[PDB]
Amino acid sequence: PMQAIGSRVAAYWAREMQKIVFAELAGVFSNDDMKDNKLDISGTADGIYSAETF
Amino acid sequence: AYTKISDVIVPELFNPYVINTTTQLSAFFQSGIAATDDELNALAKKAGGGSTLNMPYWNDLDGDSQVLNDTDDLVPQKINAGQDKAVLILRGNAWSSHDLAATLSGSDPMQAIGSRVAAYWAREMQKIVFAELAGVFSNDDMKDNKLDISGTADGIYSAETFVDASYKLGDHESLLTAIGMHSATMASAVKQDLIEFVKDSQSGIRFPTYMNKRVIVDDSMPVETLEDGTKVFTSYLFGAGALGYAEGQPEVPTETARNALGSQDILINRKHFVLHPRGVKFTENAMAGTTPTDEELANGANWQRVYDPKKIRIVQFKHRLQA
Repeated sequence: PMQAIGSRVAAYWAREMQKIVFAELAGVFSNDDMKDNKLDISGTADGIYSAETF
Repeated sequence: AYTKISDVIVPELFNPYVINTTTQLSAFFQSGIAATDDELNALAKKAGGGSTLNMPYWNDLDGDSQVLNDTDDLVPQKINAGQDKAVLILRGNAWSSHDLAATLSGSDPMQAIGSRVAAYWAREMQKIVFAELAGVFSNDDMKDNKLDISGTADGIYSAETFVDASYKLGDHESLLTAIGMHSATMASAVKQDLIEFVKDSQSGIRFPTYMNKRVIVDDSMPVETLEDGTKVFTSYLFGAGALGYAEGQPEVPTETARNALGSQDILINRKHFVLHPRGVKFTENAMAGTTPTDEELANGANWQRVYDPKKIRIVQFKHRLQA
C-alpha cells in the first residue's frame, strides 16, 4: 500500500486546504467597513439567485 | 541576463511568430477576413499619410451593353461611383513592467512572451474596430435603411425581431455569420431561447452559438437611459463575411533597451495596420492629426458613404430587453 498511504495523506491535506481557505475568507472579508463597497446585500423581498442578480 | 530571445534580441525568428500568433489566436476570424489577398499586401507596401488606398468593390456589374445589332461597336463601358476612402492607422507601445514581467513569464519565452503580445494586439483590434463602427454607422441619416428599432414598451429580442433584422437585407441571405451582443441580452436569450454551447470549430473548446451563426461576446455597448425603467441596447448584427485589413509594416519592430539610474528595461512593438468597413468612406473634416486620427475622433462624427443601399454589409437594431 505505497499508493494507498499516499492516497490517504493526499486527500487529508486536500481537505485541509479546502477548509482553511474558505474559513480564511469567511471571518475576514465581510467583517469590516473596508470592503463594504464590494458587497451586495439586497435580499429584502425578492431576488432568487438566477439569471439576473448574477 | 538569461536566454531571452528578446533580451538577447533576435528580431528574426521572433517578429513573424508574433504577428502570425496574433492572427491565429485572435477572433473574430470569422466573421471578418483572414490573410487578405496580395492586393492589400501590396498597397500596404509603399504608401504614406492618407486617406488610404483603393480597394475595388467587387462585381464588375455589367449586363447593359446592349443589342450589338448593326451599328454601335460597344460602349466601353460603364462603372459606377467610386473612391471608398478610409484611414491608415499607426499604433504601438512599450511593455508596462520591467524585465520583471518579461522573464517573470519564465526562462526561454521563444513562444511565451510572443503569445503574450499576440493576445494583447488581439484585444486591441477588437476595441478599435468595434468602437469605430459604433461611432459612425449608427449616427447619420444616410445609413438609416440598415437600422431597426421598435424598442418602445414591447419586444424581447427573441425568435422574431431577430427574423426582421435578419432579413432587412432582402436580396442577400446566408451572409450572416457573426453576431454582436451585449451580455444582458444574451442573458435574456439563454433564459428563454435555445442558445446552446457547441464545440464547433476544430479543434478547441469552445464558444456559444445561437443558430449556426457564431456569436461574439463583447463588453462595450452604448446603453441609454429613458424615463420609466427602460434600457435600450445596441448589439450590432453583421457577420457579413467580411470586412478587410492589411498589415503593412513599420521599421524596428522590436527594440530591447534598458535604463540606468533605475532598475528596469523596456520592450516595444509599434505595429501599423489598416482596417475599416467597405463600406462607407472616411472624409477629412473636424479632425486633428496626423496620422492616425484617434479613438474618439475616429468615432465622433463625419463619415460619408457611397453605394448606397446593398452590399454594405451590416445592420443594427435597438431592442427593448426582457421585461
